[PDB]
Amino acid sequence: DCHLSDMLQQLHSVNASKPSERGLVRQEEAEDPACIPIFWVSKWVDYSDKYGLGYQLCDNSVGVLFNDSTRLILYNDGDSLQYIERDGTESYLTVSSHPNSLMKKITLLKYFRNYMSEHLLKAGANITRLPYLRTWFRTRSAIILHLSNGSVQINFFQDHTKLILCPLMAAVTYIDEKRDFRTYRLSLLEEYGCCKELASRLRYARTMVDKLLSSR
Ligand SMILES: O=C(Nc1cccc(CC(C(=O)O)C(=O)O)c1)c1ccc(C(=O)c2cccc(I)c2)s1
Repeated sequence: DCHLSDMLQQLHSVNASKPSERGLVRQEEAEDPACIPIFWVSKWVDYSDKYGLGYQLCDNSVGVLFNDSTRLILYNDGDSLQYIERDGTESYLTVSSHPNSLMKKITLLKYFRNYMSEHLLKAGANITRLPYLRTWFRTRSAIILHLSNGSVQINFFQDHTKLILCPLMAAVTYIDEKRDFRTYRLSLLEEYGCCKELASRLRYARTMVDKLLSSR
């Protein structure tokens, strides 16, 4: 159990309040820079049909969630490896030590690494323990990223709008079409309201988070 239970409480409360239909809306008053996320997914590559999912964190680290449900992570120095089993047990390595065991998986990771650097661009670049990708799925409209620190990210394909939900600080960071990185306290959104756009994706978020809960 990550903090999805209670992520759901935060969203149910925000949506039940209907921040879209509100007399005077001052979305700006709902912002709070003390809730700015440290980690989010900046790039991702779906290759589940074969290997699994590769992604890049905003800290320039790269991970891969394989079809066997193990995760390999390369740190920002390009040498340190962290490996997480199904069981969630961790162990640490370096590429340079050339471990026989992970040779096949290290190689696949490096492949994702290169693709991402060559063909993909940094989502939320302008902005100032390392988690892993616990689980993920995509709809026809979005891809849903569940990190091990409890945060859940939703990326909407059509217009490149992203949500980062942070259960701990009870927060949400919304990246709009103009690529503006605005962070809000979910509770303050109830009070001050928000625009129809954001209020609809918070709804979608809840449906998605609920979908994460019934698929453990
Ligand atoms: O570098 C590789 N492909 C590549 C190398 C040189 C030139 C091209 C042609 C190139 C192109 O047509 O622009 C492309 O398809 O990327 C392919 C690959 C590196 C990894 C590949 C994998 O087998 C791999 C395995 C797991 C995940 C991923 I992304 C890729 S192939």
